[PDB]
Amino acid sequence: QTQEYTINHTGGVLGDSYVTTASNQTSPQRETAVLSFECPRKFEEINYVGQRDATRFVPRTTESITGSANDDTVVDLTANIQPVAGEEVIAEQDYPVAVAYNVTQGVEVDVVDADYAADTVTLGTNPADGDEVKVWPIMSDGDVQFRLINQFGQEEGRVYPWSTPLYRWHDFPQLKRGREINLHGSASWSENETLEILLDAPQALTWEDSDYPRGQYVTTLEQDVEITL
Amino acid sequence: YAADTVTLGTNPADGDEVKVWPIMSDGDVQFRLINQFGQEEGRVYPWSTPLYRWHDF
Amino acid sequence: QTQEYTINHTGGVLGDSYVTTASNQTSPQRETAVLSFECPRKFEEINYVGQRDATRFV
Amino acid sequence: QTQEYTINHTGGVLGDSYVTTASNQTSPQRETAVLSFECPRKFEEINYVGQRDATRFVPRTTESITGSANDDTVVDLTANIQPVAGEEVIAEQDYPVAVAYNVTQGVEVDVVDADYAADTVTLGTNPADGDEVKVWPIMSDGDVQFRLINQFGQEEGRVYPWSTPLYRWHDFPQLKRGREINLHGSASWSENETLEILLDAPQALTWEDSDYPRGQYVTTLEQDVEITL
Amino acid sequence: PEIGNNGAEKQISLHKGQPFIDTQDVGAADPNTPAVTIEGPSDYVIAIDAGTPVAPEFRDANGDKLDPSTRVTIQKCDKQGNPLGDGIVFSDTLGRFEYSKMRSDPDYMRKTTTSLMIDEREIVKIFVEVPPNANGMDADNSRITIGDDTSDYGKAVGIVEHGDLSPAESKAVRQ
Amino acid sequence: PEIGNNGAEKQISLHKGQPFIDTQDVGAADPNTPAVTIEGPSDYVIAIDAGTPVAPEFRDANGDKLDPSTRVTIQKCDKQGNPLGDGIVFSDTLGRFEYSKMRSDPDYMRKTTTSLMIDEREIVKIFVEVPPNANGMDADNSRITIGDDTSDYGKAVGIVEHGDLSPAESKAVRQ
Amino acid sequence: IGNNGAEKQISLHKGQPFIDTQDVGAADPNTPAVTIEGPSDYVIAIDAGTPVAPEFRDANGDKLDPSTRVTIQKCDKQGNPLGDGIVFSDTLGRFEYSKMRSDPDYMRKTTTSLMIDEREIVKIFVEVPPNANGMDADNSRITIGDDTSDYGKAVGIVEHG
Repeated sequence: QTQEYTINHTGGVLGDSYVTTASNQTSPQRETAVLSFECPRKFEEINYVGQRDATRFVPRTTESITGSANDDTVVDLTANIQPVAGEEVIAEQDYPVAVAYNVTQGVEVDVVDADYAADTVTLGTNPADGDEVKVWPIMSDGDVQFRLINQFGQEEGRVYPWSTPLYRWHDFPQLKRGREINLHGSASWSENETLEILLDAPQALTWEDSDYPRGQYVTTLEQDVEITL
Repeated sequence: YAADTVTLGTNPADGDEVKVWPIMSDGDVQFRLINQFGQEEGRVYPWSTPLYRWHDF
Repeated sequence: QTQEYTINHTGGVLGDSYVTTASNQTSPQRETAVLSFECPRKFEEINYVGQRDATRFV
Repeated sequence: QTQEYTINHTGGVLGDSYVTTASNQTSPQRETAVLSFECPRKFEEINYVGQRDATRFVPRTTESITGSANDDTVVDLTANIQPVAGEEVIAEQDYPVAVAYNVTQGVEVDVVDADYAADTVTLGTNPADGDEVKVWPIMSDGDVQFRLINQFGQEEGRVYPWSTPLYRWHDFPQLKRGREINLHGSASWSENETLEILLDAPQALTWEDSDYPRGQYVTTLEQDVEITL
Repeated sequence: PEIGNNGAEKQISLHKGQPFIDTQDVGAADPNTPAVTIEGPSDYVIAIDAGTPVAPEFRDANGDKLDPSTRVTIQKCDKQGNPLGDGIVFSDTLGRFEYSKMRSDPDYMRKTTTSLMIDEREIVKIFVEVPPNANGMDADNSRITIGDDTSDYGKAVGIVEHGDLSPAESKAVRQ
Repeated sequence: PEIGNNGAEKQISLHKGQPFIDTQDVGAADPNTPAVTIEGPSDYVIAIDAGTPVAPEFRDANGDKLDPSTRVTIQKCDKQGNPLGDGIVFSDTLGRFEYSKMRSDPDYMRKTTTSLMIDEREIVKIFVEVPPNANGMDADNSRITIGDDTSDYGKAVGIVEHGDLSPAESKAVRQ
Repeated sequence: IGNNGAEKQISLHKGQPFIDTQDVGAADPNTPAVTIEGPSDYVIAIDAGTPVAPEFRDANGDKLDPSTRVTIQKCDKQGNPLGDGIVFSDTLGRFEYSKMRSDPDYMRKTTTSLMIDEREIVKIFVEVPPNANGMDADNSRITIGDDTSDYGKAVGIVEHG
């Protein structure tokens, strides 16, 4: 009867219809709904348990600059920054804190290091004047949470009262049992009822850019759940 | 009162600035409680009542 | 002990501080919070009952 | 075994090492530590009792002016002012509310009177233009208190919760039994443990100036204690 | 180290620089406002005896004393800034203190009239009546003090933590 | 929808971005102040067990770690910023954490020494002792964390609403 | 507050009253680099599995010759050493000062138990080979016991009274 699956921000067991993504909002700090999963017709019910079900959620943002004659090799940012689980070094991390891509030169761009104290990052390359650039740094200073919807956009409850910060979420090394993250709360729902994963943070996150090298979908969520067939 | 229309009794002049504060419609109102933190615990009544009806009675 | 008062979008028994107003939003249809009342320091508690307490909102 | 001694802001039974003085801070109003006494090696323990042990603490401040051609004969101040236990008259006080000294003319300077309402004081002499001056008026608008330290800069408790104002401290005529001051609290400590006497007030007090006529050390503390040999 | 377990009924005094007190400036012919507001902190109980000293030392903005025909009135209140006639104490004139020796001298030391108590959430106000065509009060230089710690003369304000004693609630209801 | 009636003793953790916590910068040779202040919210009760993890991760303004001879001391206080000797926990040095793996690793995970409790209105302070001729603390980059949610290792901070349980007052008096 | 037990747990270091240090040159075994004394009416206890951690340095801010030797040693009153009761006769090398206190693996413990009556002494002798740089007390540090940690131990203290 019961199984233990993973569910992702796209498709998976659902089929890309009863998922929906969305960005947050910047100027009004508000508890937006960045993702939501609706239980399809075919399942009987879905469960969700804390301290039983593992999780992963790698968000990012997007920013841009303008090429100049001066040898920049460094860019400021609008988002608080830190390393992935802490380290000054690049390529030792579980994943890159930041990625950069040049529109003109359709190539990746490495990263040397950064201050990780102020909103700063180094670039290893020397961008030319007029060249367009994009960057997908780490995100910080946010809160994440869950809530349930009974088919109508009509809340009935909340999985767990207190929000967990995405900041801390990046801080812990993920994907290690014993050190794996496990939120609290014990939810369950049935056909056409929705779980919404909600965000409260200033910086504008992303889901799709169509010019990001390390995979198509920039960010990701991967959550464990229990299903009754 | 069928389409989004209203009459004025006066004859405004050209260039004159005007303001109007008509009735509102097509909305929902509801309640919720907050425990000092911006942190909801519950909801007074699940189903919203429409302000439309609110004006009607 | 108990009384039956009215409370308004300004001042009243509260004092214009622990009220706050706000407008809605237009382009994203969202359940905004147009008004809110915070129980002040001095009271003990507030109650609210349906089919007991009247109302007006223009 | 037990005795009843006095202890002072310098030397005394201790030996000038296990005392330490310090000034306060002005811009951040903070509970500084102006004095502290560490129980030496040789004693067994020290006690301290309220309504048993008398006390005295005469603080002051320092300010300066600039000579001018105009016949000043009066100076404003940055500190609230009142007479010593109240009186309009000078030389009747238990001690002078204020002292002044001219750098050029290395002489004392008398005082006539003052308003004692605003930050004001009169000078009896007629300072010349360009002459440098110093003044050590009374201090006001402060709080004093006690706390104990267990050899480490690590507090364990507080003698008495509520601070007493130095303002009132000046107001009462000192050194009169029945009218003598006697704080509350019953403290006791042992070898190398410290009692800190703390100050919370804006104006910058002093301990040493090297050009003050009425003694070397400007301010003073004189507290009664009980000692076990 | 050793400290004595001092009794819960601690002997204290009130002044400007505290959290549960506040003040604000006053003009002229202006009774209704508290120049100074006091409030009971949480889970504490304050007690002011009848022979408690009192000491307002108000000032003018220019640093002067005001018209001694001015009046001061301490007054207990129910919650919500709601005054009450009974329980009022210290209806005095602003003159006839001699601020120089006021607290200093037990003679000049003006005491209250009757007892008083402050339950955990209650208010005590200090209204002031200045005659017109006079100068206003300045909060920077004004001050209140009540109670006499640190002197064999005078009394002191009692305080106790409400959570310690069991009949603290009984005394609170007793008022 | 269905949600489980989770127990009142909720498992939580503390960090900078909360309402009942605060911080402020620190200079050098500067013990007396709390670099970080914590306070009990209203009608809640916090509980910190003896095997609770601890994790200060202070920084310098330029984005560096400070002199490891620096000392950190968590300390309970009575009301009014009044510290107390008993009940102190976590008198540690600022060095010897390895912030990279500190929370991450149960080895590096430095726990407290003894139990602790916070009644509804109480204070816990975090004093810091920096040697002179050193750089100061910068609140923008500093941080505290205590408790270990979200891991089979470590413990978590207990919380409970005071109004739910009847012996909540009994445990509060028990301290 | 919960009444803490008299057997309190502490850790030792330089900035304390009942400890002292003094500079050392070269080939100077008799001179104690560091001295410890029992305070009045207290009793200190150091178990056998107690961590140890010296961090001696050179005046220029460098580590010394790891062939250097360190010896903790109990002493009778009057600065008088004893053969029995000695612990931690170790070398100055083989610590990895970077990971010394943090890693329990690189953490070094003592050999046997120890006790300090109210007026007693513990010294830390150092043997440096000649033609080497001397010790500088400004930069040196000592720590024994690991308070606030799961591994290691803590130095027990109790009031005699």
